[PDB]
Amino acid sequence: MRECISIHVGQAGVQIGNACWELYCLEHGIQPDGQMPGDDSFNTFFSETGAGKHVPRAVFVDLEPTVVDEVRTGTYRQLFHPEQLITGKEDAANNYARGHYTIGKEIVDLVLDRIRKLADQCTGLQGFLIFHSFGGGTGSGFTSLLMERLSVDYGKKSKLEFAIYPAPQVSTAVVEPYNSILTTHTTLEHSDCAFMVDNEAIYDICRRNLDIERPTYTNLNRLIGQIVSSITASLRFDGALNVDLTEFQTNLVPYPRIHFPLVTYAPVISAEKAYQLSVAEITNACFEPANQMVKCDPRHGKYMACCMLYRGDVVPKDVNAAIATIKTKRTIQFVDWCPTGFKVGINYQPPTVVPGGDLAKVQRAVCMLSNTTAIAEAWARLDHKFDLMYAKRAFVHWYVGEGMEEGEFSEAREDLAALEKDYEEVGMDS
Amino acid sequence: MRECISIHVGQAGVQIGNACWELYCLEHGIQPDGQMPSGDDSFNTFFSETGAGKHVPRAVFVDLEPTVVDEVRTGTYRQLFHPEQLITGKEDAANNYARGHYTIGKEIVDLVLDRIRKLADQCTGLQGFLIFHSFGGGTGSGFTSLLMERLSVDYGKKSKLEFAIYPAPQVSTAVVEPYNSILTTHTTLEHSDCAFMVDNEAIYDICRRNLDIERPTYTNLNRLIGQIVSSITASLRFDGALNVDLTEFQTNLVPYPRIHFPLVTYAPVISAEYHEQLSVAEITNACFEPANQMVKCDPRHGKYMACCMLYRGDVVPKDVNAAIATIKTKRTIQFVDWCPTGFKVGINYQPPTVVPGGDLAKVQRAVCMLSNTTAIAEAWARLDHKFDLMYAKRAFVHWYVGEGMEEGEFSEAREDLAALEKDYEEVGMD
Amino acid sequence: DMEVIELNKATSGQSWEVILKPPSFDGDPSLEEIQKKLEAAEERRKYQEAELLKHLAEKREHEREVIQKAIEENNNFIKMAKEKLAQKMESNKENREAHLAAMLERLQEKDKHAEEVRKNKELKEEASR
Amino acid sequence: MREIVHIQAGQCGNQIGAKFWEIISDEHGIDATGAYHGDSDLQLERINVYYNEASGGKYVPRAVLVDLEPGTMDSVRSGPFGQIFRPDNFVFGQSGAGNNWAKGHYTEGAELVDSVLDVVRKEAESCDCLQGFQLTHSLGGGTGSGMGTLLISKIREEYPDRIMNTYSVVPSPKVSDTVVEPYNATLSVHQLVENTDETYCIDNEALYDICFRTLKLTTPTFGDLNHLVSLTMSGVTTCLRFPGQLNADLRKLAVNMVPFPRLHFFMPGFAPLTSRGSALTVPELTQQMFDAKNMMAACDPRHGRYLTVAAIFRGRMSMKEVDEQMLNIQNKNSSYFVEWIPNNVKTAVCDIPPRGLKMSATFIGNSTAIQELFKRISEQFTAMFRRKAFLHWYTGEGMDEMEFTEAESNMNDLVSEYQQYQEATADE
Amino acid sequence: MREIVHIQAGQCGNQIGAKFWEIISDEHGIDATGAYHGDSDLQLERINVYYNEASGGKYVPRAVLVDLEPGTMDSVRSGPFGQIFRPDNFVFGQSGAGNNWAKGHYTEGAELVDSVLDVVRKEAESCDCLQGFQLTHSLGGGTGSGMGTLLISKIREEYPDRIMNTYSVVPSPKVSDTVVEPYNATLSVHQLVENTDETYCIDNEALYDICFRTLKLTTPTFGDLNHLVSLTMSGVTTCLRFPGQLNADLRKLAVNMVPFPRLHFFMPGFAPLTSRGSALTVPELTQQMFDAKNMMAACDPRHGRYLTVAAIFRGRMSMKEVDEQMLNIQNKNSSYFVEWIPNNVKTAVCDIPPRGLKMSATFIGNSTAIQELFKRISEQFTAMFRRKAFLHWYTGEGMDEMEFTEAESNMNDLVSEYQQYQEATAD
Ligand SMILES: Nc1nc2c(ncn2[C@@H]2O[C@H](COP(=O)(O)OP(=O)(O)OP(=O)(O)O)[C@@H](O)[C@H]2O)c(=O)[nH]1
Ligand SMILES: Nc1nc2c(ncn2[C@@H]2O[C@H](COP(=O)(O)OP(=O)(O)OP(=O)(O)O)[C@@H](O)[C@H]2O)c(=O)[nH]1
Ligand SMILES: Nc1nc2c(ncn2[C@@H]2O[C@H](COP(=O)(O)OP(=O)(O)O)[C@@H](O)[C@H]2O)c(=O)[nH]1
Ligand SMILES: Nc1nc2c(ncn2[C@@H]2O[C@H](COP(=O)(O)OP(=O)(O)O)[C@@H](O)[C@H]2O)c(=O)[nH]1
Ligand SMILES: [Mg+2]
Ligand SMILES: [Mg+2]
Repeated sequence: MRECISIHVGQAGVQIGNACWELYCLEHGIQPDGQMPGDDSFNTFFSETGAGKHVPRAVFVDLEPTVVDEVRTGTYRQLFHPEQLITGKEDAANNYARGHYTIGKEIVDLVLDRIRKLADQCTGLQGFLIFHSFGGGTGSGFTSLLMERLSVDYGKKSKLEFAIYPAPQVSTAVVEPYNSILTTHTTLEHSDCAFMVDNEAIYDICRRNLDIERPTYTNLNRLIGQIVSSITASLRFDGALNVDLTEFQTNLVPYPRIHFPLVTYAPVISAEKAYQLSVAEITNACFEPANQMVKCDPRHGKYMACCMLYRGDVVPKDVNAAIATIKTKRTIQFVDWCPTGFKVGINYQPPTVVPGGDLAKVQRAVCMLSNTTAIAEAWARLDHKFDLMYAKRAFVHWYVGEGMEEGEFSEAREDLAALEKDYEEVGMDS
Repeated sequence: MRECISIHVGQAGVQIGNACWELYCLEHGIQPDGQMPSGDDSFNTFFSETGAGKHVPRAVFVDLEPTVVDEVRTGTYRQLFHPEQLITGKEDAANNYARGHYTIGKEIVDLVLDRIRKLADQCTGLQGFLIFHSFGGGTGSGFTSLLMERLSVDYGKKSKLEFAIYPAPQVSTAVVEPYNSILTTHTTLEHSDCAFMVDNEAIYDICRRNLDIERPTYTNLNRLIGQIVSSITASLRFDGALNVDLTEFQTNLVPYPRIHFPLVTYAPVISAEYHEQLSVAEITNACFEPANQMVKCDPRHGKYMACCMLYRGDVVPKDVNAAIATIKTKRTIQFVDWCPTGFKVGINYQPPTVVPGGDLAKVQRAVCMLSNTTAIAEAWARLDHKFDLMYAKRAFVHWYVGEGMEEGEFSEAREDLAALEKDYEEVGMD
Repeated sequence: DMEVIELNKATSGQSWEVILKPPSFDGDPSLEEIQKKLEAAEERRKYQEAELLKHLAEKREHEREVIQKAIEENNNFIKMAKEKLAQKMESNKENREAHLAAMLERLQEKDKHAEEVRKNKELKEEASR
Repeated sequence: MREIVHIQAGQCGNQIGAKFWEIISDEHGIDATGAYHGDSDLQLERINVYYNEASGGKYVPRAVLVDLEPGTMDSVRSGPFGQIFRPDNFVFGQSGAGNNWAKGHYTEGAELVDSVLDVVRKEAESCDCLQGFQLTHSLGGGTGSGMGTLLISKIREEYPDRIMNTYSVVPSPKVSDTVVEPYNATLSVHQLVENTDETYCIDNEALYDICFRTLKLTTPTFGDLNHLVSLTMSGVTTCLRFPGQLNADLRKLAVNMVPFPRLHFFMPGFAPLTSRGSALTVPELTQQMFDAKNMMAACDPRHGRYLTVAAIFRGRMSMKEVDEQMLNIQNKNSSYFVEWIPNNVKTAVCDIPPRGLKMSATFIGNSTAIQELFKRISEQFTAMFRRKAFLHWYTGEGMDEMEFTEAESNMNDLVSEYQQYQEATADE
Repeated sequence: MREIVHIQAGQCGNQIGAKFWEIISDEHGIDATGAYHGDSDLQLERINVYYNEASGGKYVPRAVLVDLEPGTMDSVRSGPFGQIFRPDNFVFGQSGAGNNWAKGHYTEGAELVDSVLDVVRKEAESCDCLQGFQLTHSLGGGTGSGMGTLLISKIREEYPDRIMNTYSVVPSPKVSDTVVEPYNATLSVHQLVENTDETYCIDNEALYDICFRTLKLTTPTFGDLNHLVSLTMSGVTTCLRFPGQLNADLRKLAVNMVPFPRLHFFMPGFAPLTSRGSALTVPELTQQMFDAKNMMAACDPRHGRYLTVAAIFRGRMSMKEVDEQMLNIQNKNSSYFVEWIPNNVKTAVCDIPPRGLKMSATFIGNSTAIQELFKRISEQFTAMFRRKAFLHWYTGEGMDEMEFTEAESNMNDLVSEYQQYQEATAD
């Protein structure tokens, strides 16, 4: 029934997967060994064995074994069967060309075989959720290669991403703007919807809202897990209003290339303090830049679609009143070709927090997914960094040495230039 | 023996038949079970007799739907009729002449003709048929015209008389009744020998004015109609002297085959709730008053071609002649130049009978005037105008066309009623 | 001024004519036809029912064609994605092997030069003094 | 003309359908288990129009409940009268329609449509005299709109001589779920113009405005909207389920209401307007016939002319007073009725008032002002279609852009035909 | 990317190589017998990057010790940690290279090179996931320069897909053994430009100046110079040897550091500067990044621009304070970083300080100012080459004069390429 297969690629994808699957287990009452002492919608994300064991419909892939080895030997080592934790020997060395060609081609058939075995256990596969960074050699190059192979084996079956946008505060490589442009170009026609998460935005939310001086990946990933869990709560639970993979796509994507919704989340409260926000308060917080997962200014753009995903002690009457006050906000502008841009989903299950984490337990929370032309600001920042380096052909020899041609860089950059123009044209009045 | 077979078609025809046969039973001393504890033997023209001493109406009740006739099959008079003379289909004509004539009627017409032939086979001197129906209903209009056509083929030298309900908006069931009326008049014109039209608005107003009934129901209207029908058929069911056979109706009232619509006037109509008995002069004067007519029209705007006075009860010829002499003295009573100015008078000694517990009072003397006047063309003009308003736009025509009817039939039927209007005008010239 | 004329007298009735003034001026269907008309109406009703069903049959065909069209577009997408990826993986393979061959040929040329240097040292040494 | 087969499709179709069954069950004295515990003979006289008689005294709705998703079926089963429905009449898929007319009409809907037809066929074959079908659905979503219109044409093919009647919920930005509502609604109107005999236009724009403006509900919910729909549906079906002379069946109603085949979209009116958490004379009830505030379609009856009207009065009231007031309302408002359809207003009085009321009036109007509803959908449609926004979700299902242009043209022709009859005079 | 194979060639290469092995053994808690007697788990986490695990719990350096003369190898065997090395990994000749690049590269070196490849192949083939090779050697003598560059091209031929890394000691007239040092250094730079992925320029001119000027050692010895080299090598390999996110392997470091294939010569920086017989604050440590006095290559970082920098802080200090100080140092000195390589400075903090210190900072800089080092070698080279002085020392070994003109051109082109990127604007 309505299954979703999760694919976690590279260090970022795998570490965010650790946080997401830990949280899903807590939300569904699944112990680290796969046992659970009725809703039953969690079956979209967990298969079941004859012994009553619940297993994630997920594959964890990395070209180096170190990060996945922590899963294999950690608290949740019995949750996943060994065959769904796939690793090679040598990583992509922050190089898209090694992820896509040199190193990735050695492990791609094995990964596809494991996804085929997970798909064979689905009676109504909705599609794939792919978690990865834009910056790493595996997250960029192996994801692009995998997306292309998934289009060959599954055609148009839905493929949605959770992609980590690079930030210098926690950046691992100088060439991340190259890895991001190449992966966006290759992946554009194969992806149906991509939820970008800017590491600088999550870093600043951790410092500001949670009082964490120097946030680590553990702090960032637990907050990301909370957002991912909110986006997938409508699929893993059956609440007052549900939204599946298909409904996300239909309401958020007006044109195939315009598939990058802005994610906003509220409330983010520190475990300390000891001080509940109303539906109107958390709804108003969704249109404040400080709560966005991507740094950009929605006032410099126009909304084409807004999807509200509520969870916890939330009643439809209180949501409609909150959206009605949002509709009367002159500073929140919609494109003239959009008569109505609001898709609401409500789940009864309050946001669960990891015991000993940084987040406080709240009675109600909301995740807004909005298609705003303001997200083109993130592409512009990335494209500018690409141009500064590419004008000198700096670091290009690393990609060329792996069989890549300079023409692929020009094509990928020209494709992102067309994407920037597409956001400009789509935001224009009729 | 001068047997008459009655044919009650559709809801109006059947419900008026219930009222007529209830009244005939009361007038002849026939109980609801068909028994009569026994005047004269002339009641045999309307009732046959079975081996068990029961008296059975020479009648067929037909409807394209079973609901109305089912009340006859299970009601007070269920033993009066044999089941084979109560004929119903399953689905009605939905207020559509084309449906009753061309689609549905066509499948039950042979069964009805078979039953009529079985009643005719029991007659030694069959006079003809008395057909009760509405102009407005799909069965009353479409099935009646279809039946009249076959009756002309099977019984060429037999008289056919109608008691037809002219539509009134106060109790109207359909917007298309003017279409059904013109269509059925056109197809029935050459097959009918004499038709006594009853305008529901005239009877509705007599019930409100004369009987103090705020909102008259079909039960109130039909009991009044039953009195008029009984007055006209009295000389066939009793040993009377005027309108002794059915052919005498056309001889006394119809000088031209197309102008066969006599105006019926009746008096007195008094409420069951002390009153001094009305004299012969009083009830005769009431004969010349538009408020007592069965059809709304102005006899002053026309000319008489024939007048038949049917007195009933305590009435002496001397008083009738004195009453007619005073009327000629104060009133014009214009006759057409080819017919003589005068009256054919009949006195039936049998007293007026009323249903016990009905709305009408028992009176000592009553009179029914049947006059062929050109003023009845006003009723056709009102109907033709409503037809024209709708037909100019082809409103509702698709319902008839969808049943196999052609638009040309609407033009032909309307052209035939335009010729009928001109006939009344030419006949009333000098 | 009224001429009365007796007409009939019977058990429960009596009739006569009263004349006020004399007048101013002295003085086939067939079963076949019916059946023909009813059958012609039935054929028009059956003809419009058949036209309606003919149009609904055309809608069913269109429905099958749109399902087929979506299937064919998904198949063309698969075919194109497959050959674009086979072309990209093979071009990259040729390029990576060309760069690797060129850099090994440079190292091999250094070895040829080294044995040529060794040969000159050998003729300078011994074939002297 | 005895039995009606009811079908409810998608979320909206199933919510207003469950509410219809609960109001008419209360009026007919039928409890949640299908047992009759009333005290009037009028309640059972025509019970078989909507209910079958099952083993031992129980009555079961002749209803088929349809969706491409199970959640809606579960919520109806769990609802107050959920157990009254025949369990095997719940037909549902697992995938959903993704708010997409094309998925409901051609892809997922086509995969479930034969399972639905097998259940409605079983109900139909069991009928002594099937009148036709009544469908409740929305036009703005995927299942009710796409699959509901697919079901209509399939049912038209197998039952061409039966009446096809719909209660169609028109979308509004004031109560909106998805961005592609104007597309789904235009594609459905194209289907309804060609394949239904009678369609009641239930406008969410009008229902929202009644709750906000008249009922003073600052934040109306679907419960508040569906309370007006359930009273309206009880009112419009009155003559089908109680003894009476006028419009007693679906075909006699269509013959009285539909002068031109395409002009079969009705504007329902209702008085009094009430909220779920709690007066009225005959002259007051008759006045509401021309009140835009009492219309369930967001059109002003004074902006056009009535081609035909069915007026239904319920409760203990004088038939004489109703007759006098209905004549006065027509004579005083002669400019709002076409003069070339004489006696185009038919009135009926029923002793049984709707649930929760003592007196009511319901108007089934065939007004040329309904073109305002179609123009509103059309302007929202062109604003999106002009930029081809969201078109890939429909063309990705195998549809051609030509279907959109055709549906848009047919709907604009419908507007232009209402305008033609609105301006027509008796003297051509 | 786990194991590194270390090779040390010639006198200089073996002296700095022995010192590298004793500093990192102390930091990893490994005694002279290869036994682990540490205390921290971070010490053993990545111990296999540099050490093999031999019979019993002992760790043996994956090091090959090479020389054309036996003396330095005997002194290495006799030195502190001499017994830790695998005895069969000592590969030595008897003749020597007479401080002549040609003898090491073509004559004596070519006769010993297959014995060396025997031993490095055994080490490399035993690796689960070989990163590549690191060579310590001088550029001014014969064995380290000539045979060391010969070994690089032979090892490259057999392992073309592995990273080749060097710690190359540049000669200076301030501590000179031979008049021909400019020739040996130019012939080696020509080889390094074409065959290494990363080269750390350890300048004896800079080492001598730190000892003389800052440490006040009137007459510095190799022991004094080598103490600075051992602290620098401990600092630059910190991210290869301890758990961490940044530049954790030779290839990720090269991808972050090398924007143009030829510009792979690094200027190492270190703070604090100490003698063998001698804690700074975070702001003090970050300032030394632009201090010519703290550079291990005799170049002023303010004379050029940094293409890329890896900054490594060691000891117990606030990561927040390091982050704030590193941002301030680049915002206040924006003109010394190329604007067309965004976010070109990557910082790492390690809890374990180098041996003998409580807090330290190491800078791996890819600076255009390194052209001052190459210009200095080039001016010395041309002053000799213009008169063909000592040329019969190289032509006597079979060399042609053309190799000199080619090496000189290649090195001057390298200078001209650093100058080109130094002047380039974002525009
Ligand atoms: N939010 C978040 N970002 C991460 C995490 N790990 C790495 N990143 C980011 O991802 C980028 C580096 O890519 P990685 O995912 O580590 O690399 P990889 O996919 O493993 O690729 P290779 O190691 O080159 O084979 C940088 O922008 C990091 O800041 C993590 O756990 N959480
Ligand atoms: N006087 C009188 N008129 C009636 C009665 N019943 C119906 N009518 C009138 O007849 C017309 C409607 O035709 P009906 O006779 O009911 O219809 P039908 O012949 O059964 O035809 P379908 O129902 O269409 O098949 C309207 O003008 C009614 O007012 C009745 O009992 N008495
Ligand atoms: N009146 C009313 N409108 C509803 C209800 N539920 C949804 N809608 C409307 O129906 C449309 C969405 O269609 P929906 O029936 O939910 O989708 P489906 O399941 O794909 O048929 C929008 O116009 C909603 O405003 C309801 O219970 N009542
Ligand atoms: N820093 C440093 N430089 C050295 C050392 N030994 C020799 N040198 C330098 O290395 C060069 C001579 O090369 P050397 O290694 O002794 O000759 P090889 O045995 O032929 O490689 C000159 O520049 C010396 O100053 C040492 O231990 N440390
Ligand atoms: Mg990695
Ligand atoms: Mg009838």
